[PDB]
Amino acid sequence: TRTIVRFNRPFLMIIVDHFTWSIFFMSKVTNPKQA
Amino acid sequence: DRGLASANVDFAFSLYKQLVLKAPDKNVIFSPVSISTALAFLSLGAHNTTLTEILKGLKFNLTETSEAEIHQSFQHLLRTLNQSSDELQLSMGNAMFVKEQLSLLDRFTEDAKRLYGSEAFATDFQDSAAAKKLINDYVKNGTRGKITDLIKDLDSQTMMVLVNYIFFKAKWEMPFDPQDTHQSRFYLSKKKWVMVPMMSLHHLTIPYFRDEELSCTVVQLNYTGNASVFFILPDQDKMEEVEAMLSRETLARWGDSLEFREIGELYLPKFSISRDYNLNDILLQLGIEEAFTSKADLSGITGARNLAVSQVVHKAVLDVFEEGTEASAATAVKITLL
Ligand SMILES: C[C@]12C[C@H](O)[C@H]3[C@@H](CCC4=CC(=O)CC[C@@]43C)[C@@H]1CC[C@@H]2C(=O)CO
Repeated sequence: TRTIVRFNRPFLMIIVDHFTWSIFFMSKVTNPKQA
Repeated sequence: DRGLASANVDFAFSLYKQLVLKAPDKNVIFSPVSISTALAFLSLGAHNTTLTEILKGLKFNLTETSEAEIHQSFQHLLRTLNQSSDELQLSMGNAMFVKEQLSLLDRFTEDAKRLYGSEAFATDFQDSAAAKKLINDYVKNGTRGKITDLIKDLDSQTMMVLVNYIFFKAKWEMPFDPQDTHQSRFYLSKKKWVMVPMMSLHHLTIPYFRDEELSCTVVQLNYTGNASVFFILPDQDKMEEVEAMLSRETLARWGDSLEFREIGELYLPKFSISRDYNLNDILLQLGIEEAFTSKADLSGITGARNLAVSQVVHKAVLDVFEEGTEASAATAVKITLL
């Protein structure tokens, strides 16, 4: 059975540039609707 | 630029860990490259211990590189990020807002323009509301309206503000079909959840790594152009473990361990988050101290030890949706007389 990847709990995001290897943004999403 | 990427990524994860310490359960969003560039710009005017502390805090090895090499590396980074592209919208700018009567070294303003692309805009900080609006308007313009209130408080006795912004707008290489977006649970904890629009993709071949050391799943999604994003999904109650192990070494291991896998289904929320920060405490924790005290040495700005940092602030926004991602951030360094 194929792998399911389900981002329905807190997760991290690291936006990267392959050319310069910069990290443009880093994020932790603990609540997408957090006040 | 491997030496710049190594320092900048070390700095990114050191910042992340301190940001989480301050508010452990909150969302986090920030731009490490914006903060690094703004503090490198500040270091152009720094001398002696003030300068050493900034460059060390940015995670450069000062036994192996020079200030000159570092500034040239940020000049090259800025030129590369601002290059024309049809695929991705990416922009980074620097500016300095300065009281007209403050005497600046010609070498400083010339170097600020040449290396950091910064003009020097005469600003009347005694008209505080107007100075605040001017700086916020500069940031609003650079971020296409996405960062609106970088400057909240602004001391009427401010002498200078250094500003960096970054704007990023990208399309997914494999965009989500909005017809497949459905309201679904997002678990805040094991027994509490909210409903969010959950986008999905089916039978998607992407780089994938199940990290059994840290109990998390890593996937890489590409944007059109040279940018991509690592998404890391800790197992339930493993977020703290993953955070504790974040490092350049860990990121390198993840990147080295990805293999292509045809995922049955990928579910990702559509969302927008924002955060703003006063970075003084974290920068002091990273050893950047003298710039904030009455021992500050910013004499490369003016020729005299007559300036000190009051605050470093950062704001960042992240929007993830079916077509792609929009993210922006800005950093300001507020400077007073000494
Ligand atoms: C992970 C990547 C390779 C490598 O691992 C990079 C990372 C960016 C940060 C970083 C900087 C370094 O000085 C050590 C390697 C490393 C941590 C890069 C971002 C995209 C790139 C790739 O995805 C190559 O496909």
